[PDB]
Amino acid sequence: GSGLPFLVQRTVARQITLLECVGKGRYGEVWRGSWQGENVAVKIFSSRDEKSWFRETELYNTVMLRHENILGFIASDMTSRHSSTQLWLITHYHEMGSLYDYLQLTTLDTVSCLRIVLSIASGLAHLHIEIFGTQGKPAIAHRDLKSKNILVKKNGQCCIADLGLAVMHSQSTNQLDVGNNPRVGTKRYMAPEVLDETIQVDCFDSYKRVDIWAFGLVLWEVARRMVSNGIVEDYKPPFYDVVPNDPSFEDMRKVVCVDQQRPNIPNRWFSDPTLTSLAKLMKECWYQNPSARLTALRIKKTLTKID
Ligand SMILES: COc1cc(-c2nc3ccc(C(=O)NCCCN(C)C)cc3n2C2CCC2)cc(OC)c1OC
Repeated sequence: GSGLPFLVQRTVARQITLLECVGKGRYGEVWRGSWQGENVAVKIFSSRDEKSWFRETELYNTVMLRHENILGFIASDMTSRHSSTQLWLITHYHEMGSLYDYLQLTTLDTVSCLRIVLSIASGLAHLHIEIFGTQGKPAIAHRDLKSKNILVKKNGQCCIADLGLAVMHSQSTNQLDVGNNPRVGTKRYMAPEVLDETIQVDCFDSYKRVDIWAFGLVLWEVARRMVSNGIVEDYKPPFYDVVPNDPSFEDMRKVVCVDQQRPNIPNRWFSDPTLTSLAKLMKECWYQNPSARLTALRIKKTLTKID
């Protein structure tokens, strides 16, 4: 699969030392660990998210998922630390952390903004594309794409993380694993058809289009932090002004379904050719009609032409 052979995976988990706790949330904890003096990221799952640990483990072990813009899987184990049994996911360590946190610490210029959003689009296209053959992969929809689930590399590229809610489709299998309620991700980023539960739960391409909606929101988050003529916006989450923290489903439905509202475009973006192009791009990710939204490959192409 994507990481070490399973025999090595078990020995690796035992050979890891946990050094520093860099993240904690409802998902559990993330640690900087060390394997033979090399940094690794270790996510220790909460009981609430144990099923996501299992789903992500089986995905990465059974699908060859190696791509510069997807978080690099190393191993998964149910191991003991300090006499407690724990669910570990071990990946490449990205010292910069999440795009969410990174955007609050610094600003971007044209080159670094485009590098971020193109690398996300490239990772998303690779997830979404079904590749046939013995070394191919099922199509994968992420279902919780957002800035907290994107990591930043030292070179300014990003990679998409956290495949615990992902759904997969092969020409072979017919029954998607939609898993009952479609409202599984983060409410602030949910597409209208998820919020109002009209999404065709049996149609795999419906889930790709939900990802595209969320990507447009991430594009907006990032573009706010690109400086033009010494001007930048502060970091804010999508819809931060029109809904409260931890917004309810009903909060989101009124904004996105009834009123058909979208994040506001700052006026100054139309003084800059890159931000003007990005504004147009994100609007093509947010159409109410899911089938009108651009594909990840079309977004990737457009971003490549902007530079
Ligand atoms: C091993 O599995 C995972 C690991 C990571 C992950 N690696 C990380 C590596 C470093 C850091 C992190 O802050 N260093 C300190 C630098 C702080 N700067 C914000 C300035 C934070 C990391 N994090 C998450 C982001 C919140 C905690 C994220 C995952 O899903 C989003 C994940 O699950 C697949």
